[PDB]
This record gives sequence, C-alpha cells and structure tokens, in this order.
Amino acid sequence: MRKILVTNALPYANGPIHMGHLLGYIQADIWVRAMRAMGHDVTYVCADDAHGTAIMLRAEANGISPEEQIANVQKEHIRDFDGFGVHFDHYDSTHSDANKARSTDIYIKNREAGNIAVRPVTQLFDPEKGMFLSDRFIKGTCPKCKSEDQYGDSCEVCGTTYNATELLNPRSTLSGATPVEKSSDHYFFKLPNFAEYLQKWTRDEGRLPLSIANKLDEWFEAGLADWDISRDAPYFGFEIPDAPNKYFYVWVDAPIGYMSSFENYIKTKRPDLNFDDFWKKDSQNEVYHFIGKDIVYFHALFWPAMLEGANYRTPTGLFVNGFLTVNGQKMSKSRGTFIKAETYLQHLNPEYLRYYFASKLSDKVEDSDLNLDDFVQKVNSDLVGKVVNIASRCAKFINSSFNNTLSSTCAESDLVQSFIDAGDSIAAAYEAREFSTAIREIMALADRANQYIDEKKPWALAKQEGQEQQVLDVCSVGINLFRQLAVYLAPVLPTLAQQVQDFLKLESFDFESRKQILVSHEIAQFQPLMQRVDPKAVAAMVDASK
Ligand code: MET
Ligand code: NA
Ligand SMILES: [Zn+2]
Repeated sequence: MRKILVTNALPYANGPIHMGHLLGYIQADIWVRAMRAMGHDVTYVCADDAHGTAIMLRAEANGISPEEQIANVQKEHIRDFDGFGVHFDHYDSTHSDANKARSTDIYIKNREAGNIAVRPVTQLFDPEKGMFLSDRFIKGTCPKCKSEDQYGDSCEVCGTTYNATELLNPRSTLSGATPVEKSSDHYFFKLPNFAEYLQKWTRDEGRLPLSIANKLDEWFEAGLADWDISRDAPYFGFEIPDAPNKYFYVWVDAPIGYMSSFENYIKTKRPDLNFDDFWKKDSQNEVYHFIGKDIVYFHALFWPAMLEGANYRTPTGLFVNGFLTVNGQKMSKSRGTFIKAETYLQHLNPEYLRYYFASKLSDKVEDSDLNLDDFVQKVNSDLVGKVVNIASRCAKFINSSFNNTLSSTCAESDLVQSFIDAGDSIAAAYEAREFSTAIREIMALADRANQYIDEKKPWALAKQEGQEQQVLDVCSVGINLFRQLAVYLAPVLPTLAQQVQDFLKLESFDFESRKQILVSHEIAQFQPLMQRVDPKAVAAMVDASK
C-alpha cells in the first residue's frame, strides 16, 4: 500500500561519471528494479548538481557559460547512466525553475520560523579575482600543527577544525595571490535549534545503518553549529530572497533537487500522484536516499533539519555505501584505475559490472574491491559458464529435435516448485539490500539445476532407444529451472532478462509471473546471451585510462 520514492546522490556537473561512483547508482537501480518486480510502486529520480564555484571554474576552463556547461554534462551523465542500465524515471537539474521555487519556499519558511540569522563575518577575499573565498578555495598553514597546504575548514594532518582566517600565510587557489580580509554579511541556518530533534531522528529504527552510530555520536558530542548557507557574487546559483548579491551555497539547494526532480516527474507521468503525497508531513509514503558515506552529514543533519523547519516530511531512511577500490588500492590515473564510465562502456559489457557489484554488495557500509582478475573469473564462471549454459545445454535438444516446444507436462513439479519457493528468500534479500546473499542463493539454485541435468544425462538419453519423451521432459525441466534463475537475476541483469524474455517468449517477467510453469510452450532458437569477459578488453580499458 505504501508507495516509495528513491533517489541517488546528485553528481556535480563538473566532470564525468567514474567507475567508483557507479557502485551506488547500480546498487540503487538493482533495488528499484527488484522492488518493482515484487509489486511495489517505486518512483526513482536523480538530477545533476549544477551550482557552485567549482562548476564556474569548469565552464571557464571549457570556454563556455555555466548554463552550457551544465547542459553538456547532464547529457553526458544521462548517457553513461543509461549505458549501465541505471534507468531513472526522471533526470532533472538543481538549476531548474522547480528547484529555484522550492529553494525559496524552504528558505522563507525557515526564515519566518526563526531558523535564519544574518551577521557580518570576516572573510578572505581574492583581490586579483575580486571574489570572496570559501574554505575549499583557500590553502594555508594549520595553526595547530603548522602543516602546509591545508584547506580553510580543517587540517588533514592533525584533524583540527578552524575558520579559514586562522590559517597562517593563506593563499587563494583561484589565483595563488595572497588573500585579504574583508567583511561580508552571511546568512546562517540555525542547525543547533534541531539538536534534540536530530538526536532522536538519526536513531529512529531503520533511519541509518547501525555502523553510523559511532560517527553520529562523535558528531553530536562535537556539538552542532550554525551553518553558513550564503555565498557572495559572483556565484552560479540561486539568489537568496531579500538578500541582493547573495546566493544559496550549492549544498542548500542540492538535496532540494530530490524534491524538484520528483515534482517535475509527476507533472507528466503520474497524474494519480501529487507532491504532497510524498512531501507533506502527514505522508504515509516512503522516501529513501542512496548516498555515499562522504555525504552522510548533509543528509542526516542539514537536510532533515531544513525540511522539519519548513514543515515538510523527512526521509524514511538513508542507504549508505562505501567506496570502490581497484586491485586493492585507491583509484588512480597513474595505475589506470580511475576509469570513466564512458571508457568502461567502450570496452566491456556493463552487466559484467552490475553482476560483480551485486555479488559483493550488502547492507553494511563497507568498501568494495574490484579485483580485475577476479572480475573476469567470477563473471565468466557464474554467468557464461554456469547460468547461461543451463539454457544452452537444454535448448540444444528442444530446438533441434522437438520443434522448439517444451513438454506438455512438467516432469519434475516438486523440483521446479522448490525453485519457485526459493523466490521468497531471494526477494527478501533484494529488499534488505543483501545483494551478495541473493546472488549466492541464485547460484546455489544454478548448481542444483546443473546437478539435475547431470543426473538425467539428456545427451545419453538422446542416444538410447525410445527415450525421446524423456529427453524432452528433462530439457523442459532444465529450461523451467533456467527461467526461474533469469527472473531472479533480472534486477541485476536487465538486458539479459529482456533477451531471456525474447528467447522464452514471455511477456511477463516479474516475480509473480514465475509461478506459471512453462508447458506446451514454444521457445525461440537459442543464441548466446553473453560473451565472456575478455582480459584484453579489461586491459584496453585500463590502458585507455592512464
Ligand atoms: C544532494 S546529493 C549531492 C552530492 C554532491 N553533488 C556530491 O557529489 O557530493
Ligand atoms: Na553496502
Ligand atoms: Zn594541523
């Protein structure tokens, strides 16, 4: 009865999608597809994160306006997401008019509720560029440990936090020039007004993964502070109402893009839904954000406080994932492991990576390692050599000898029913984001199917007097077992699933449809459904990434 709204983190419009970021997008897409295959009403949206100084820097580097820069990168991101089967219902932009309006609405409601303060602050200013400098565009000497080259917010060597004005001998990263100190009025969101609210919110059952417990404990012990939400002109972003020449910091309007992408989606595709159905405080529907562990603070503290302050509902849960390593090391251009999503697609089948990720993904916030030799072996053994070969080895006889038509009865009803009944556990694993468990359970079923075929030996039956019906019965069971496997893998391998729908002539492929055992059922001529992963193609991708 409850409908679900799901998002992925919004990528910045300042560069391409890389293979490491695909982990969370593929995780979310698998979940959405599996939940839909189980009959849930799931809406799935994303958008480009379009604002901020970093995006202005890229635009100028590329000789174009910010508006043309974000238009270019949005098309690139959509291209890459689509290439990996990450299919959103809608892909928008934080620059949209819908997001401008909702940003103003949330700000003004918070301002009138008492959650906004304005005050003059001392800020570093680049005199060459005529720009006030935010913390990530200032470097200097940490006042505590005296280490060079630290940004304006905190030191990586000793961990001290500070205002950028406490750095010794600072520099602007925009020009290298020495900044000067000036005054600028800044707008602050009064996050401390929500300390007790968030201490309860972050600990509600299902809101956050259990591992984030200690990380939040640190955060609440350290104490919440007013959040600086304004940026001075020049800034590519939304102007703050009644604050001339002041803009919302990109992170204010970025999560609002979740609302606005959804809002623009339902305006064309779900006339049965309205915005309040998901975002009014009395909503009975669910909202989930898939996000990396590096942005949990924005999503677990800033975001629900801003929503609560504006009388909107808050996310039901944050699904948090770790990072991807490659061959047991951080991804580097020098090792050719900082791989653009576009480069992978120029050399390899995307469903290789969907499967490999699924076989390792769990509900835990952990880093996943992509060992490239293991990637080749795992995908080839599991999919090409085991799962797809079950169809091949059974279809061989049905296509060649039995007019492409499965037997009129199921000769192993209990065995097939046992594969059907295993769907309940597989569905529960997908829903719990325990993808590695779902894959293991499916592969255990594939082993049982090969065990059955090996026991019956259709190749021997085809060479024995009078066993024609038994060859057909056995191969028909094998195809039915394969069909169950492909239904269960469909959230992970949607293209393979479409191909199996064509091969088995099946219009429906959701979980309910699997209860229909195929009998007297014409199938198409079998053709290979997946090529093996070629190690040279993997190496060509690595070499193209150096
Ligand atoms: C509202 S999610 C925004 C995520 C941000 N663009 C990032 O890359 O970290
Ligand atoms: Na995980
Ligand atoms: Zn330090």
